[PDB]
Amino acid sequence: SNFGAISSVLNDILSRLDPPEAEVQIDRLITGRLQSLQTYVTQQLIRAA
Amino acid sequence: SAEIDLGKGDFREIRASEDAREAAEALAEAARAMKEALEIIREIAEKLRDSSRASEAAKRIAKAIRKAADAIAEAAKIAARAAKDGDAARNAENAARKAKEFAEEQAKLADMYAELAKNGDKSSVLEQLKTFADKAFHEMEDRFYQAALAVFEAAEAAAG
Amino acid sequence: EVFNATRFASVYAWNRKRISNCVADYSVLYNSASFSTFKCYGVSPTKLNDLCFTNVYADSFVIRGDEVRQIAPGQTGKIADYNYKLPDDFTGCVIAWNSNNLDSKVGGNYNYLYRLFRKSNLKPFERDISTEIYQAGSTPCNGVEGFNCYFPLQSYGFQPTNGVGYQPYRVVVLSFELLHAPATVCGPKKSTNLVKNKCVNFNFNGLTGTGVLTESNKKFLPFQQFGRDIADTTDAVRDPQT
Amino acid sequence: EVFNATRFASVYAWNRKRISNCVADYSVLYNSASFSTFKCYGVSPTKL
Amino acid sequence: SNIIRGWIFGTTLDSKTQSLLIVNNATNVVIKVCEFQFCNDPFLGV
Amino acid sequence: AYTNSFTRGVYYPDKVFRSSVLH
Amino acid sequence: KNIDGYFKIYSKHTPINLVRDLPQGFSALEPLVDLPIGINITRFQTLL
Ligand SMILES: *[C@@H]1O[C@H](CO)[C@@H](O)[C@H](O)[C@H]1NC(C)=O
Repeated sequence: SNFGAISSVLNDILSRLDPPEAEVQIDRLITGRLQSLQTYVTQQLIRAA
Repeated sequence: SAEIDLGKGDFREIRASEDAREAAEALAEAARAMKEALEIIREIAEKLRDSSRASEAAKRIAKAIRKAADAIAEAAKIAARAAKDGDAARNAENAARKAKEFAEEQAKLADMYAELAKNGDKSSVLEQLKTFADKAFHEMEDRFYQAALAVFEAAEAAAG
Repeated sequence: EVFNATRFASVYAWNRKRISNCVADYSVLYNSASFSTFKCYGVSPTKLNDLCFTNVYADSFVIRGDEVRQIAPGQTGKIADYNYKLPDDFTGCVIAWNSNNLDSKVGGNYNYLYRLFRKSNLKPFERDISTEIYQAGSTPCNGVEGFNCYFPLQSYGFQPTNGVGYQPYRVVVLSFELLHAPATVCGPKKSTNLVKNKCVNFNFNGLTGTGVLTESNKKFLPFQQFGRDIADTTDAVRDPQT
Repeated sequence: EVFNATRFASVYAWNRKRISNCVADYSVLYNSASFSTFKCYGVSPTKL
Repeated sequence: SNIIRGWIFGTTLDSKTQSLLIVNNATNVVIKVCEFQFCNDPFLGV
Repeated sequence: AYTNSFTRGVYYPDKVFRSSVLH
Repeated sequence: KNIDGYFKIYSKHTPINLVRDLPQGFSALEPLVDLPIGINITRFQTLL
């Protein structure tokens, strides 16, 4: 997923754009993954329980 | 020593004696008249919203058009009255002629849209009041900068 | 060629010159201050040298001062409405610089035409070149250019001493087609090198990253560029030489 | 009171009559050319 | 017999608007987009 | 003359290879 | 088909084993050219 960001290939972001522009872009992406990861963990942790 | 931004946004502050001003006071009118006449025209073409106000609109423009027309017609003759330069004088007249022609040909055509604008049947007339206005807007200003130029070009004639 | 170039067209019609086989750097550019405003969207300048290239396209035309801002994504305005529409994605660079020592004829540069009327505010990159009277309003306007209807296109008449708000600019716009296919216009490198079985960062034109590279036991389609993992990561690539 | 009424004053002595809340129903006015002008300003003939 | 060997596309098709068509020879594809003025009904040789 | 186009028409979405994976 | 000013074409070649039918089989379709031509397409015909 791309979470609004222009590509899930964060390297493209690390490659195409400039870091000042990247921060805003990379910020959107990391949010969603970080959002997803914890969702998986809670999913795990209850399932573990 | 004049605070004037000629057509197409060019600002010119003369450095001469009075007779340039007494040749460019009409320019200090016409250029004053020019944008002010046009400053509504840029407004009307996109603010037009009401059926009857088109009659007021197309009457206002043609009315406001000719306030430029006479001034731009006479912006040059007062400029070419002190004509040490035939080029500036002729260019004063040519620019005065053509632009005022543009300011006194289209002005009656502006009345032509004021014809149906009286009723202002909101079907398509407000659409067509929009149409020529920009066509008017673009055409007038360009003729008027070169108008606003040749007049000071004529004011530059007896500028020293 | 097209920059130190001779003669440029209108805005409603232009010259998409597809370019191939090139090794473009664009660092010959973005250092020549002779570029007035240089704002880029998909890529940032000084970075468009690395791997992002498959048959880009160019765009040359001319316009006066203020009009440059209108050319960005969105940016609604007459030239962007009936004359030149820019899509909302992957837009690359936009070169603007002054066209005044080649333009602005004495009595006016009368030869730059913008579509004054057109239904259907332009679709992306649409070229409506035909000049038929607008047929505006419930009316016959049939070769007559008469009431409520007149020539769809108008000039500007820039003067050699014209105003800066309308001093005319020569504007270049570059589209960028990304990663779909064999690349064509790369940035200087080559590394002349290729090694297997070793952790090495890689730039096989289609991605960056680090891994271990083996001659793969899987068959591809000839036209076909390269695979991808279910993880949406690069399963494998075809070395453009090997 | 202004159309079906009987008597009117002069023109300079135009009698003011403000009508507050009720239904106007200009349709009986619209579907009637009893007038000379029916001319409208700012708002068109029947759209009001 | 390669009896069908080309296409047509466009909006007005007779130079009133930009048009598109393609022709397939025996061995080498041939295409163009132009200001076409079509025949009202296509055919080809032998 | 009208026939029933049963299932023909599926065409490659793009030029990115994938392997034995549903998508 | 045309999207965003392009044009795309696809191909395939399986044998023919019918006279008055259409094969009820399936094979994939593969890209040919991503034709980048700025035209509107609404009418189209073939060439025999
Ligand atoms: C291919 O088509 C072109 C255009 O009609 C023609 O000039 C050429 O002779 C053809 N070649 C073959 C081998 O059919």
